Amino acid sequence: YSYTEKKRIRKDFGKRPQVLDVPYLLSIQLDSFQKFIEQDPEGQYGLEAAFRSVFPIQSYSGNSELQYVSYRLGEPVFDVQECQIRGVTYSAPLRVKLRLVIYEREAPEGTVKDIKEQEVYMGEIPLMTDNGTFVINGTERVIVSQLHRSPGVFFDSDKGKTHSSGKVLYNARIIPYRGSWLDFEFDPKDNLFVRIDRRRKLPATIILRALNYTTEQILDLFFEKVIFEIRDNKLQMELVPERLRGETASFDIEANGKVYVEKGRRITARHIRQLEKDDVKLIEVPVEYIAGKVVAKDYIDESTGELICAANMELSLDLLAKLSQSGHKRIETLFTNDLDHGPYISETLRVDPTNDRLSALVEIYRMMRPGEPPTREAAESLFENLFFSEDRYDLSAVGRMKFNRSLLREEIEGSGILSKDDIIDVMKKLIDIRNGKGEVDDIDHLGNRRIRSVGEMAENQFRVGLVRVERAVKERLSLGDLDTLMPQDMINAKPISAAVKEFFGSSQLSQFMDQNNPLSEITHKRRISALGPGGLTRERAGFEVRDVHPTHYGRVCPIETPEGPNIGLINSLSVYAQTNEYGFLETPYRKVTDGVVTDEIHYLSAIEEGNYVIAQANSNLDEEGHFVEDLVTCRSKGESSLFSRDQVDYMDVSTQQVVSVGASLIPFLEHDDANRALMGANMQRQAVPTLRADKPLVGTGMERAVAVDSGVTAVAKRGGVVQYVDASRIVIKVNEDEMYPGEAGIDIYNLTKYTRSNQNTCINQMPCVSLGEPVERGDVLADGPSTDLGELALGQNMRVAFMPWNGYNFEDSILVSERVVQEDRFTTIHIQELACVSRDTKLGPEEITADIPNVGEAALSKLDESGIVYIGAEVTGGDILVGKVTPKGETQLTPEEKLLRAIFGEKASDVKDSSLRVPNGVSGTVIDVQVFTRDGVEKDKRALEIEEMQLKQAKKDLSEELQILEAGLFSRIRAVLVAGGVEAEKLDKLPRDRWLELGLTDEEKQNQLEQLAEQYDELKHEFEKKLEAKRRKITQGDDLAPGVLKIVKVYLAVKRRIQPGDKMAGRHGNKGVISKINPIEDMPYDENGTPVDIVLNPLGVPSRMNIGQILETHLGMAAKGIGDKINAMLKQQQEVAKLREFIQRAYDLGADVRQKVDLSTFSDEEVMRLAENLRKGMPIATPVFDGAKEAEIKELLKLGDLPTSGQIRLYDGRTGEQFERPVTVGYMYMLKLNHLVDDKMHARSTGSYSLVTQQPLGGKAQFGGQRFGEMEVWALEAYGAAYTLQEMLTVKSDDVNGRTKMYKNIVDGNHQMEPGMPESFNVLLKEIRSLGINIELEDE
Amino acid sequence: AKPDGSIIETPITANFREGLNVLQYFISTHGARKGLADTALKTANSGYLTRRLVDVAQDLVVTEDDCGTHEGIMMTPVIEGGDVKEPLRDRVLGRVTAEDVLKPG
Amino acid sequence: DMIKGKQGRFRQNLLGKRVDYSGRSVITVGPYLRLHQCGLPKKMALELFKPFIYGKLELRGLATTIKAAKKMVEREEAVVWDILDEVIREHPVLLNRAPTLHRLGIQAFEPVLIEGKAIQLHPLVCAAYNADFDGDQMAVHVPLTLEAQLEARALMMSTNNILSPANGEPIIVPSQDVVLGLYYMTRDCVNAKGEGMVLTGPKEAERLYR
DNA sequence: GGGCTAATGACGGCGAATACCC
DNA sequence: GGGTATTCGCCGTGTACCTCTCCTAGCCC
RNA sequence: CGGAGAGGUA
Repeated sequence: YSYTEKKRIRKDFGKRPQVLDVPYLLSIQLDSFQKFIEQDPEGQYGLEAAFRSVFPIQSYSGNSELQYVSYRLGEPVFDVQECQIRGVTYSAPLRVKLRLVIYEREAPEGTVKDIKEQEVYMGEIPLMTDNGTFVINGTERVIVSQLHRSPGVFFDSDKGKTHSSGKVLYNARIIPYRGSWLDFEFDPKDNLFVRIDRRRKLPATIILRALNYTTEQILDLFFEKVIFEIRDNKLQMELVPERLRGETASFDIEANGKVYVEKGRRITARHIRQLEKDDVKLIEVPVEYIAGKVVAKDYIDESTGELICAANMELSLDLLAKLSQSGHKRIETLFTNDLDHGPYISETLRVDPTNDRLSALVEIYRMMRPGEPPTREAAESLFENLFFSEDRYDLSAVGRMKFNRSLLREEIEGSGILSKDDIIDVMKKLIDIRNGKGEVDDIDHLGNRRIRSVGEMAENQFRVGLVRVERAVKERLSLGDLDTLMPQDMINAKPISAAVKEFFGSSQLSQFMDQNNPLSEITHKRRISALGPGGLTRERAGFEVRDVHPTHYGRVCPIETPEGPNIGLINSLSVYAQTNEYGFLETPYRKVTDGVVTDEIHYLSAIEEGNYVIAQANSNLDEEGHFVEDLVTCRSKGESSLFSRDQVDYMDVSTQQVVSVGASLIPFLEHDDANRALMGANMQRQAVPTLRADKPLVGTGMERAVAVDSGVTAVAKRGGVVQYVDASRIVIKVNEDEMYPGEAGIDIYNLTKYTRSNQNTCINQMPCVSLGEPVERGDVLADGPSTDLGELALGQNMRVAFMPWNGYNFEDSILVSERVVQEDRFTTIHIQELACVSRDTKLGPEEITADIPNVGEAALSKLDESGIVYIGAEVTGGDILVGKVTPKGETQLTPEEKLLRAIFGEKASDVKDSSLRVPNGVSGTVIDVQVFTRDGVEKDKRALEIEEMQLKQAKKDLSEELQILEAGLFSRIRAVLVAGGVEAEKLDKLPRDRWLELGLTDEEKQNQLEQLAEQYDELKHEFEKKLEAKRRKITQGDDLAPGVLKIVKVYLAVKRRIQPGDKMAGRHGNKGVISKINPIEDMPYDENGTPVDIVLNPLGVPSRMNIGQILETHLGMAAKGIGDKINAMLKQQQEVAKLREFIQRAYDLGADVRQKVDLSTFSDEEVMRLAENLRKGMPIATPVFDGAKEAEIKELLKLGDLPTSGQIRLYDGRTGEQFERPVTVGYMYMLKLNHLVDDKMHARSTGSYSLVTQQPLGGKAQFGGQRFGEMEVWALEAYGAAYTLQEMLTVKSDDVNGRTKMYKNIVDGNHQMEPGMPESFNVLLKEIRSLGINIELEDE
Repeated sequence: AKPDGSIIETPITANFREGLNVLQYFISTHGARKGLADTALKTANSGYLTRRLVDVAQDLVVTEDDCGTHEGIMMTPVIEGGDVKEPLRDRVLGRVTAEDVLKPG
Repeated sequence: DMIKGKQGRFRQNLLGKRVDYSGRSVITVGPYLRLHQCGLPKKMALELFKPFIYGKLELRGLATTIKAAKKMVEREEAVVWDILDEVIREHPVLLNRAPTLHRLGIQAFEPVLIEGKAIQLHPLVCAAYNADFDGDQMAVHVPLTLEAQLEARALMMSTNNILSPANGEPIIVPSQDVVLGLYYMTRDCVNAKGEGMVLTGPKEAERLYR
């Protein structure tokens, strides 16, 4: 039980207890990076594996080797919060023990010298925060996990190759973790063609020729031998009964001396069975059948050894006679069949234009590299490097495992490089798949797709940096001295650090974290992007990969994916899914021993899942672990089916493990269409945090898990009693049993207050505790944004009526009461960040100051003498925030400028204005000013002030620590000084720090006084040096790009209120645009007279297939009724026990419901706290597929003394008359999306224009005109809209002369046009002429 | 439909007014995903196709009232399969006759 | 590479060929609008029709120079509101959906000034726009010369486009809400208040129901 | 400091250049 | 012989908006 | 207002 849970119990209608609790929902990121960065005792994923693969380094000559020993992660110079507020990366320095060893020169192996460069600095790697994000440029970025084809053997099907012959072909692709791909594809002629990477096709056996294989060896390896014995007449053949399953009877198949199968017949299973039961060894066959076969190897004479028969050529009567007369008895011919093993390799050899290693290598080198006259040694080196060097072709452990699994080997490991045996195995099983013995592998199967989390990508790009630095060191070791020189001298920080920074900052999977909700965070970190390097591309289409899979179940959310043109590629991980040890997605399943479904779990991988049969979380469990239904719904390969309760092998751990966190939050998900619920889950992530967070009346129960597991929640690191509560700080007096040895005193939690998260949205943490409240580790000390009492608070509960009020709510449009605006709810704080960079130019360094050339004093009135606006000033667009100035290169005045300055009295300055002005169209209050000044730049007043506030905060924290430590020390010294003679009086009469000036009789007490005095002095120096270190951290210069002196970031807070037009949507996919704010009286009212806050279109339900919102309404109306009924009980100040049975009955309502009972809480205080938190409705937890039934909602309505049918007859407050039937009224949870009409509106008439063209574009002070594309040009062309095109393309868009003339005409008081010559066509004309292609005008 | 477009053996035995089983909702998700991906893909393809069609026929404008051509096209009520699928009236409606039609007999 | 374009040569009409005197906003429903009318935000009308406001202010003597007109429009006083009423009273504007699949995807309306921050679209016309008030966002384009206004009113006004140009038959049609209201009206029962009595015309029919 | 200064997990279509049985 | 029948490149990729980064650097003078 | 990459929207 949790203390924060006691303050507000959320009623759950779940009927099966959660067997497996929801794990940490950001476990993927933390696990990946901890596997990356931790020490390794053996070669495994992480920096150790990369170093062991790249090191040791051997020079060209001199036997000078650079050997790795160990690495440690240097302690980061800054912590996460100060990294963010300083705008610098949060990175851990990497240092490595290296030894440069120079061996004997020259003699048998033996060292001469060894020099140790310990802890060499080669760069800092960004470090993952406890949340699971990375700070790169002062902002939190997330490395989105990637889904990619796992390295290994993939047998896919090539389709569409008909060529008037149809037939689907086959392809075997070899994927290494690093290196060149291998391709064995088929052709309509059943000839195997090999491609390295996507290079042009070659015959299959050519690599076998490159692999030192003769035609005899190639034929022996793949095809089966058939025996021809030189005996009798027309020769006999050793019959194989299992050799006629596909062959046709072209010869007299005899048994026991008599022909069983005649010529021209189709050999059936009956014939095969008869030949098996006859056990005939050899059969006489006609010599024509012998001639049709192909010999598997060369045959020469026995006397002179002259070749008479050779492999890869067919047999003939002349050849048979020649071998018979030369002397032979055993002829080894090839086996051919058009259904099973066929002459695919034989025809490949026949088509193969090379017959020896050198020519094959030459051709391979040529088709690798066009031109480049080839030598044998170069081709040999290239072929060995691309496939047999452990520095250019590695499969890695997962690649080797999948490679063996695809080829059906018992091994789980092996060499990272390709081998001859592996290639011949790929040949054999690809031939088998052509024969029909094998099966094509799925391409989107989650067992054939793998997760590259942050660790794998980081170590891959880091190994790339290691390869670059190893190239550099190999060059330098041979170029320079072979004698002593420290390894720190030739390892540059630029390559590795540059590669790592490029990965973490500018990759296509290193995304800015979508941070407007804890749900947004937790979905972004759990995202699975099939895009990225090594995976898909957005323009795939893709219909196969976009589609959900049967194994896509329970690993990634099927109803969570963007609606844009990347659906089915960007998934979100399921609630319980996690990455395997190799990178596959595994989902927990409860093991079913015989019938009992035990609580033990197994994380079944995608492949392992298919083998077993999985029962559903539905069909509840009675008694210990037996299903209620004898026939239970299960899934064996992805398809629903009925299976016996004694035939199951696994069952779903929970009913929420098939959806993402975003999808699991939707209540009554089993009552919405998958399309509409998918849309609603998509809009949940776009909800902007409301002004005051408030619990949803109808939730799922994942609200608490999402709030806690997200980093926006101030969670008590150590339990204790809250010593000090503040809007900015939480000081916890830690319990004595959680103390470290010695003393550590208090635990401090500084609160994030009003900070631009990532989306110009405010995130602040709300202290939900009070003084003296006992808290324990793991509870919510402060509620994060969009979180109330530790529960997710994405939107707000609102009163809703479902009826078409006067057509102001027409499609999904939404009617808002004026009371919504009265409550100042669905109101948001938006914090925009504006950065002004004072740079050092070649004309002079820019300065930040209040002195701005030729400006009014009104703008500077809010500017301090430091040049930065006050914190708290209300500012609008166009005013100055940061007073930047730039040294003017020269003072040149146009005579027109002189004329203007003479009239208007303008001044002349040698420095030009470049100050950061507020964007035209935004306003607000300055809430945070961040000053970034690197070392070597003098601090100014504002920087000193912000440093002073930071120093005061740190000093206050360390001073409270000092106070508790010195309080303990003074207590013990006073206790000692009381002993050896009572002296308790004078200590009370003197300051508590003056007890160190009081002597005592020489005893052990005096020695204790002396040692405690030196302890006091040591604590004083400890505080002094901690303060000094913090002062150094806050005072030291921060990292800036070259050339810029200072960076001043200003945060502006806008209080955006909801208004007609904002996109406001519900949980279920219910959408809408705010229609208009009609007065509260115009809104309808019920019998009690309560107006309705929100009116939704009832017409959106019978089509968009989301009636869960309707249920959300009814279950809302009950819940708020329970909130209202007790609220009246609060107003009468009734006795505590009455509230007690009321709440107990409210929570006890339901059948087979797990919520437990009171009194387990405190009799009075906790009951009162619960009632006070329950006066505004009672939270209801509704598991998505285990939620409340209709009967439960009706019961809760009845307990609320409200219409059990869920409809109360409203009175139309507009005119004041009831309707012919009651309407559906209740409380529904509405989300205010980040699609504000304020941010979406724009228009313009005249403003900015490009410097290459006169099209209107530029910034957001006045954004350019809207893009009237060719589609709308055709739309006008369909009408007789002919002039309108000419104005909207020539005079309103391009013709600058036309623009000026038409503006002058409209201003002059008429609407007339000049035809004009658009500048866009002039640009096209000029650049056509730029290529030596003439354009001219046929002058009229 | 399930992936590859075939119909699942067991249909959605329930509806929105009662609890959808986990497998039932997952199966409906395949149809929803296929529909949404299909809408996106057909949106792209239809944009490109109407682009092509505007390109080919941009120059087509009616410029003469009469041309005096006695050639034309035959209109019949389309009977494809074994039943009429569009009556003669609609296709003939709005057209201009090429020859003076007669009565059947 | 920038001779070649996708789709089409860039700066001629796509991409992108933007145009002045244009805007964009989310759309709300206005069920009080006549079929030839649209509800356009007051701020949007102000900063779209700015040259018209300048000309009218200088013609009426309310301003002496373009700078005075700029000051007057930025102050947003009540004086310029009457000027904007004058310039908007007959002047129509085109509403336009970003995915335009047919000519009815762009249509001219008479802009009716509304307080608020979003454009109001006629409920009957959304079917023509293939626009559903689910967060969809519309654009506005202002004809400037006389020829443009006349041509929009004659051809692209929604009253002139009541018939589909693809197959005949009308495209503007009561869709769901007015449909439900009408169907509710015209239903009949077997027994209710005021049954089996005789009335003269709809007058006392309205009297008796209401 | 600086003035030169240097891949496929796309897919479908299609024209050009050879490729291959009868 | 000739007509497929491949193999070798070229090419096409809805619409429009919002937000966000992130921007020739190596180097021998 | 020179150009890429990402997300979301319709």
